Amino acid sequence: ELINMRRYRNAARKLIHHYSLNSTSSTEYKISDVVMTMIFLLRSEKYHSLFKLLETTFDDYTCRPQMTQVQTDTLLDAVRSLLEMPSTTIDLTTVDIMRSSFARCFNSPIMRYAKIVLLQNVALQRDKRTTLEELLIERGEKIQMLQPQQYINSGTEIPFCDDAEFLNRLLKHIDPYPLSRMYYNAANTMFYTTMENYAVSNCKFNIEDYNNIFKVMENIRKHSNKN
Amino acid sequence: ELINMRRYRNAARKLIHHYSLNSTSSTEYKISDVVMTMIFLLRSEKYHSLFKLLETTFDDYTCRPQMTQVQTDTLLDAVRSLLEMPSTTIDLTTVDIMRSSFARCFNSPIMRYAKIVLLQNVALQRDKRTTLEELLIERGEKIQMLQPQQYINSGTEIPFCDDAEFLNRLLKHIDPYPLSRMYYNAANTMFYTTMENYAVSNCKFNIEDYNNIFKVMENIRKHSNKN
Amino acid sequence: CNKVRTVTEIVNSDEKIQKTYELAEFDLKNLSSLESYETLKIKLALSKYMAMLSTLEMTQPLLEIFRNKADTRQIAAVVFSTLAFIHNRFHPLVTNFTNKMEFVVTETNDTSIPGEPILFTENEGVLLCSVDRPSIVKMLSREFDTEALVNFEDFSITEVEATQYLTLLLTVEHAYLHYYIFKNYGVFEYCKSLTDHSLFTNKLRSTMSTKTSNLLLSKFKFTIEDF
Amino acid sequence: LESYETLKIKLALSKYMAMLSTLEMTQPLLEIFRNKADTRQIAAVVFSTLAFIHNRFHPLVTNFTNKMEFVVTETNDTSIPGEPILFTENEGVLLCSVDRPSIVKMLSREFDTEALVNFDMDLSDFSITEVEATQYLTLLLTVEHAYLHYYIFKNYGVFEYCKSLTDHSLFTNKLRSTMSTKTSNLLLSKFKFTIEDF
Repeated sequence: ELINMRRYRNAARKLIHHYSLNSTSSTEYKISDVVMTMIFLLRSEKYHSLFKLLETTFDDYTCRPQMTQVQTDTLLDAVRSLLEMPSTTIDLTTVDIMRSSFARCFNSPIMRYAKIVLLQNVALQRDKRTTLEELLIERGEKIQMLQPQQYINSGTEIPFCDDAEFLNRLLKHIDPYPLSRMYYNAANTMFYTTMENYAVSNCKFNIEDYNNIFKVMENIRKHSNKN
Repeated sequence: ELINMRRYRNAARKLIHHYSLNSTSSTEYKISDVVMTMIFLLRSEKYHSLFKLLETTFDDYTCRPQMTQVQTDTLLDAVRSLLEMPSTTIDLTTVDIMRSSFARCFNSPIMRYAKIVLLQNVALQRDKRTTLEELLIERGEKIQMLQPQQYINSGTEIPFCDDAEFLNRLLKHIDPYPLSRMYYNAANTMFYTTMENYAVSNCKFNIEDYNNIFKVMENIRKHSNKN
Repeated sequence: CNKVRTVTEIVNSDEKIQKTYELAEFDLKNLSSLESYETLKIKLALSKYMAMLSTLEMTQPLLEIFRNKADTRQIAAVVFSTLAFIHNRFHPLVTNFTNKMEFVVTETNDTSIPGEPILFTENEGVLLCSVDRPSIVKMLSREFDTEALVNFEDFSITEVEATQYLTLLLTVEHAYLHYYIFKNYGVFEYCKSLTDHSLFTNKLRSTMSTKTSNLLLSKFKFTIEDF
Repeated sequence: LESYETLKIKLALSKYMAMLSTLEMTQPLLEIFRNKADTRQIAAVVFSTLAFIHNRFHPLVTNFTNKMEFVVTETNDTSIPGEPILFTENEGVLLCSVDRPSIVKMLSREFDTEALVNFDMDLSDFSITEVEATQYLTLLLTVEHAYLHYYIFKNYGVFEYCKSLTDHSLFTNKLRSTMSTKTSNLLLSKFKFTIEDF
C-alpha cells in the first residue's frame, strides 16, 4: 500500500532496538521516525498487541491491560520475530521497559532539541520507594544462605603462552579492531545493564553523581594529586 | 472495530487549526496528538492522498513533487473536508505552509536515554615522524581559535623605583653570587624544556643543531661581522 | 646517538661546565607519550587474557560458555581465572590464590545486586565470590554495533566477540578493586566503598602496595552526558 | 672590562628586580605562574618585561607605540615546542600568547646550587635566593627571544617573520649597535656559549 513496508519495518526495528534496551548504537531521532514506527505497528495485525498497548498508554498510566499467558507468549514471540535476535533475551522485563519508554516519550511537550533523560524513575513498582542500603543488606542475607558450589584449595598456576608466534598472530588479528569503538560499546553496555538493575530492583541511585564519582575519582587519582 | 475515530479527529482538529493558521505552539501539543492525527488521516480512503503527500515531507523537503491541477483540485477538496472551514481563506499556499510546519515539527528531536560520551582527549599522537612548519601551522590554527582575554593596550611609561637605596642594597647583596653558574643553569633549563617539548610532540627536531645555530650565530655575529 | 653534550661558555675566559647526557629520557618520553605504544600495551594485555582463556582448557566461546545454566563450573572458573589475571597484573610476584574460594552462582531476582554483578565477601575465613548469572548474560546479549563510527575526536574472532571479553575484563576490574579494598581493611571499609567508593583514594597510589598498572580505563577517559 | 661589565650586568638585573617589584604583585613569581586561574598577573609580567626590553633597547622612545594583548593556554595541543611565548599581531593589535605549563616546568627544574666549576646595620633586609635570580634571568632571556622576533616582524613582513620562525638565522640582519638600534649588552651578549655535541 502507500506505506512502505520495508522502510517502516526497518524504522520500527531501529526504534524497538533502542527504546527496548537491547542495542548499543545511537541514531539521532525525529518525531516522524516514531510516527512511522507506530504506523507500521498498526498495519501489522501480529504486532497489534504492542500497538494497542501503546494506544492504551497514550493517555495515562492509571490502568494496564490484563492478559493471560497465551496473549503474553504470542506477544513475546512477535517481539522476538521483530528483533530477529535470540528469543529469550527480552521477556516481560523488556516488555515493561519498552512500555515505560514509549509512555514517557508520548507524554511531555515536544522539546526544541532532545531531552536526554533516563527512564528508571516512575517506571516500575507503583507501590513504594524503599531504601537501597536495606535492600543490599536483606538481599545479601539471602545470598549468603546456602549452597556454595565449589571448594578449590590448592589453586592452579595460571597458564602462560610464551610462544610469541601465537601472540603475534592474535595481535595481527586485532589489527582491524578499533580500541575506541569497542571500549565505547563495552562501557555503554555495562552502564545500561547497571541502570536496568537499578530500575528493576527499585533502588534509587545517584544517576548524575555516583557513577560520575567512580569515573572522576579513579581518573583524578590516576593522574593528579596522587601524592 | 477497534479505533476511536472521534477523539482522534477532535485532537486533529485543534492540531490542524494551529498548523494551518501558522500557530506552531509547541507547548500545546505533544507526539500523541500528531500520531492520533496521522492515524485518523490514514484511516479513511479520503485522506490517503494527503498521507501520500506528507510521506516525502518526513525527510526530503527539497524535492518538490510533480502533480497536475486536477490532483491538486481533489486535494483541495480533501483539505476543505478535513478543515471543515470555508475555502475562502484556504488555498494551496496555506496547505504548503502547513506542510512545512508539519515537516519542521516531525524533524524535532525528542529524547534519549543519554550515552557514555567516549570522545574526550586522545593527546593527538601522530605515530609518524613530524616536521616543523607543518606542526607550526596546524597547531597555530587551533592556537588562534578563540578567547582573547588580557586587554592591556593603553601604553604607559614603565614604573621605576628610581631611588638608589633600594638598588644599592640589592646590588651589595648580589656580590657573592656568580654569573657563570646562573647562566649555565638558565641555558641548561632551556635545553631541557625544549627537548621535553620535542619529546611530547614527537617532532623531528635537529638533535643538537638548531639551538646551536641560536647560540653560535648570535654570539659570533654580535662580536664580529657587525655590518 | 649515545651522548648529548652540553656546554655553557664564557666571554674573555675558557672554563666551561661541560655536561653530557643520554637519549634515554628523550626517547622514552617520545615512545611512552606516543599513543601507538599504549595501544600496543592494551592489545598485549588483551592477547594475554585471550591466551589464558585458550589455555584454560576451554574450547567453547565465551557467550556459549555463559549460556550453560546447568553447570556453573565453567563460569566460576572463568571469573576465578580473570581475578587471578588482574591479581597478577597489580602484583606480578604473586600468581596463585592462597585462600580457597567458593562460588554461589544464582539465577534469581533477589540475589542479583544492582552495581556489583560479582560481589566478593568472606564468611568465617572462607571466601565468597558471588556470581550473578542474569546480569552478566544481560551484559553479553546487547548485539554490539560494528559499522564504522570511529568518531576519533584465520581465527574465529570478530569485533563483538572480543568486545565481550573486554567487558568481562572491566567487570573483573571493578570486582578486584572491591576485593583488594576489602582485603587491605575491615569489612566496614569494604561495604562503605561498596556504598561510596571513596577508598579509591586511600591505598592505590603508585607505591609498593600498588605498583602503577594501567587499569585499562586509563587509556580512554569517558564522561556522562549530563546537563 | 670584566669588572665594568659585571657591574653593568648586576645593575641591569637589579633594575629588572626593582621594576618587577614596582608592578605591585602580592603573589610570588613561582605562585604567579602556578596559578592557572588568574592570567592577569602573568600577562602583566610579560607586558612589563616587554616594556623593559623595549626601553633598554630603545631608551630614547618611552611611551608605547603599540597595543598588545595576551592569551594564556594550558594544554598540550596549543604548546609550540620551543617558543612558549606566542607573539603575533591580529587585526591591528599585537597579541602575546603564553603557554603557562612550559614556564612552570622551566622555573621548577631542580636548579643547580653548588659551584661545580671547582675554580644598627644588617638585620632584616631584602634577601634573595639563587633559584629566583636564575628564574628571572631565564624569563628575561625568553622574553628577549620574543622581542627579537617582534623586531624582525616589525622590520619585515609577516612572510619574512614566518621564514625567520623557520630559520632563526635572521636575528643578525639589524640588531647591531647602531644609531637606531642602541648597542646594549642585550643580557646574553655578555657570555658566549656553544654546544659540544658529537
